[PDB]
Amino acid sequence: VQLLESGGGLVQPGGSLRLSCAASGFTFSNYGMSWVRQAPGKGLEWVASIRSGGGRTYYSDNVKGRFTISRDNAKNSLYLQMNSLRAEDTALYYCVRYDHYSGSSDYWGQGTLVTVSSASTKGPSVFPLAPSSKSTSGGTAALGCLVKDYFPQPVTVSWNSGALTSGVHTFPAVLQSSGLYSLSSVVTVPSSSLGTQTYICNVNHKPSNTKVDKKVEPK
Amino acid sequence: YVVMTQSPLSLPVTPGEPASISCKSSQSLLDSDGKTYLNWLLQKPGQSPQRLIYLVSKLDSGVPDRFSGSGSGTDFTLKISRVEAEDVGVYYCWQGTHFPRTFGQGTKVEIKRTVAAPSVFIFPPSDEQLKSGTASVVCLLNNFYPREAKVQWKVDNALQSGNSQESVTEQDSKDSTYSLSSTLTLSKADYEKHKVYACEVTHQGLSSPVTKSFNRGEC
Amino acid sequence: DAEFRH
Repeated sequence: VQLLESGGGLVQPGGSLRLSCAASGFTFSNYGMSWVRQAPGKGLEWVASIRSGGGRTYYSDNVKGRFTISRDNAKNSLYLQMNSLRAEDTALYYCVRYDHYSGSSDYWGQGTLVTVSSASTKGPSVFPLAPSSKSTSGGTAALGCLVKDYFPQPVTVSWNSGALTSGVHTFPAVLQSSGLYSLSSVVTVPSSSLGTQTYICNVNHKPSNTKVDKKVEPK
Repeated sequence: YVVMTQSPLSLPVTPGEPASISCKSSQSLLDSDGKTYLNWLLQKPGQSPQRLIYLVSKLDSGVPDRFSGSGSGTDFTLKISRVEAEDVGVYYCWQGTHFPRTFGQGTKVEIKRTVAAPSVFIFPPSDEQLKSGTASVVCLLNNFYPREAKVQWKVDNALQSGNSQESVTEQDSKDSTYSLSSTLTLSKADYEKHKVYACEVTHQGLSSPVTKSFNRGEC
Repeated sequence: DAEFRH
């Protein structure tokens, strides 16, 4: 069972956005579905639901008349048309399946982030974080990259295109007084494998159509 | 309308030992059909929610039986018989008896593992960022416990304040540690007016604060 | 979830 949401991004207050969720691994038309949202660092709030039968729908008090949930069974897809967006609608929106056999929502997607703001889109600068000269006692150095000055969230980072996961820490973004985010991603590496191993950091900032691959190097 | 109240909101627990989370509803969750629609999910760090329990006490697929749920009417409990590292995250109860769906506030489980000192790294500004009007100095603290850590920047032996930001990872699902990045951001024409850049780290795992610093052409 | 039964 897989639920994959898309369509999130930055929208002006009063603007509109359409979210999609592509389902697979089950007979989509047999299931009720809902959207549930999570404001950054906060809890879970139900948004809207649609039955398997008759296009019957239900909305939370906060979105009545502004959001419309729908489904296209032919395309195994759930939608949320969001109109007259407000700042308080900023959140990660999840597609969620209702399991009639257990009487409970079961599977959640990965979520798509909606940011409602008057601030402008900006893509990040990506910088290598360069191993220190010399310097290290135990034969392990640290490397990373600084992803600086972007808006809105989110940014993703991976290493050697997914090959390199062990030792990787990607920090939560911090919001600067400028209103722009900055984050770092780092990785611990044996001072040994310098000069032989290749470290490429792969940074996506989809809201700005930014997609950078960056190899890192000492001095 | 049906308010779900969880207690405690934060739950530190030593691995191997039991934990218990309370979930109380403002009215009975016994449905007219005889069933009680009380559910539990877990949101692990960096992941989407996953269901643990439905119908009060019924375990979902693949969930280990160290988890159990009990209760009736308005008073419910999730128990973990022996907590493990992988159990870290935020636990939510939600009810499916009354429209609209309502969730509890979430309980964050922290694992109380052994003290672990941070490996500390300082990182000089890249050349690239260092030809674009600004300089970012990065202090990394890797894989430490507990979360409490003091990081202080000193510029030619002068305590800074107001001009840095730090970010901390959530507790690791495998080794139960934290990592922390501190970023000191300076002008080209300020980072060029000093030579001594120091980040001082205080943490319980160290006998005495550790300092890592560099001078500036040599970096 | 109640909406799917009610």
